[PDB]
Amino acid sequence: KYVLQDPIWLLMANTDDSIMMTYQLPSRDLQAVLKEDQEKLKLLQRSQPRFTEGQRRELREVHPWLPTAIDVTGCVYCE
Amino acid sequence: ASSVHWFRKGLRLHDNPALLAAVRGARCVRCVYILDPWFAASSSVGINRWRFLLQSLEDLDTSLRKLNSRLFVVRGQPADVFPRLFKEWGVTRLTFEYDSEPFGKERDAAIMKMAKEAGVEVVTENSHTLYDLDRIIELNGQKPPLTYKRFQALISRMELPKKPAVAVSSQQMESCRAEIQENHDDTYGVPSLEELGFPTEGLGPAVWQGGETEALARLDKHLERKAWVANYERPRMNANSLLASPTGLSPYLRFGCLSCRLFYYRLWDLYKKVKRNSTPPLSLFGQLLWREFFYTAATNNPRFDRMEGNPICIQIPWDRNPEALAKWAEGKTGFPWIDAIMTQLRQEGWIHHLARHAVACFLTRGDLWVSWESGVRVFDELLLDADFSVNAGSWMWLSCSAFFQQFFHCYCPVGFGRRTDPSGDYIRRYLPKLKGFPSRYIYEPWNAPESVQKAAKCIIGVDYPRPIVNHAETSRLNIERMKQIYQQLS
Ligand SMILES: [Zn+2]
Repeated sequence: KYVLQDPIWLLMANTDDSIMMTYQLPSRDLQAVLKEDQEKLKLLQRSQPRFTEGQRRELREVHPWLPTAIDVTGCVYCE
Repeated sequence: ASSVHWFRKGLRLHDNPALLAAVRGARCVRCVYILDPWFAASSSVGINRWRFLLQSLEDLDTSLRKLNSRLFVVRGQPADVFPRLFKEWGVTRLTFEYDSEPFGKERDAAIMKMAKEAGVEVVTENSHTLYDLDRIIELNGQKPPLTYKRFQALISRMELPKKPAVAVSSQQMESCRAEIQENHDDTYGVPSLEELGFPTEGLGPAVWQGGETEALARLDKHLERKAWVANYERPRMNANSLLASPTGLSPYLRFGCLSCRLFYYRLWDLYKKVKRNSTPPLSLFGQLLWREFFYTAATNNPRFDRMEGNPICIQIPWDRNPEALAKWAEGKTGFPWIDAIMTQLRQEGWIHHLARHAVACFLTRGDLWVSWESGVRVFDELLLDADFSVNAGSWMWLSCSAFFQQFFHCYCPVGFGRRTDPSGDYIRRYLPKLKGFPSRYIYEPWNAPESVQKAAKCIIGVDYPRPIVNHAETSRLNIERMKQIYQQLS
């Protein structure tokens, strides 16, 4: 007899029927949650990946010098 | 000369430049897989990958039986068993297939330090990949290609991948039956799922049968007119593509049950014959080249599978929400297109790469803003063809965290299904609480006339999950957060 356990993502989560069957995400404000990202980013933008001339050039060949795939209002099917 | 060939990947007798090495000078040799069934498995949810591994060893054993030998699964750690196995067997040398991935390398090295200081010889062939990955890296200023475009360029300028070795030997190996202890199965037998701690009652035939034998048969089906046309010529996305193909090869490639090179020089040969061209577009080999890319982009990157500490991953303020990650992982997002991909993944162990894209989008950039490195964790236990480099590499791109390729709009949790499979055949298959729903409503059971949910034996919020979020609502906000990370990005 052996019993393995749930993986970490379950153990760390309340997974009873009310969460599984009807938990909802919150409804928020844009400019609130926007600003917080800025602050964390100021922390984060340390590693930030940094390249050099040899590397920095290859992105122009694959990328628009980038907002291309994201410069939109929603995704593309319900907005 | 008495040696030992160690299996980890490369679970195959064919194209094994490492198993070949061991046998040439040898008097008598023995193969090994090393496992501590007692602690090997991480969770109750990872049955498919271990079942695949065990059928693989079992096949290896069958094949090695026809050589009057057998496979030796050794319980223990590649650190505690190796020295003992040295003394008990007086092994002159060790052969194993090169593992590129950072942690394997370290482990492999510290096990080289051990064999040298114990005076035992070592050879590694790199037959898990098409190329010697290191050379791709040196050819680029001893740094890894950052884009697929540059990756492609670099390998067109190098040699061609080695031909598949004629690995296997009979009358020159089959009679190396020097020692034959019949206490064998009791001590070196292939573990069962129960030793690993899995319950195997009520357990059907594996959708993805393990072994080299199933792999090679699959290669042949893969390369026949009907499979060729449908996969390599007129590729179209239908509800049928979502289904596990009898010709699918990704899991076999991951375990090494199939040689990526053999696959290579046969996909070439078939092109040469059918198109009458002996120099095929690079994109023909796309599924292999992307696997190579990643094995390359990660080999010198200990943290390839983590956001922070990874030199090529964009750092991003992902949210924590363990309940969200759980609902996703379980297939209870309340969005039938997602929930059914996640359900298939769990039962069967494979999903289509666009089912992957859709599911990776919903969790990261699209709707829940949860860190991709968590998706990688969930797939590491669930997905047959996932591994360190391939699984994380893929997730970085999908979430918009890496620069391997051009980004692309967020698939929709409701729309991208009903385009792909309008019938809803797929959803009814994996979510049978939703059988009696019309395809019209089915991708969105919340905005479907109440009468139906009453007259469909499942009502929303009671028998099936109410929608985690609502798409437009939350997707309207993450896209701006996404632009923000990119606006403020230098
Ligand atoms: Zn949408």
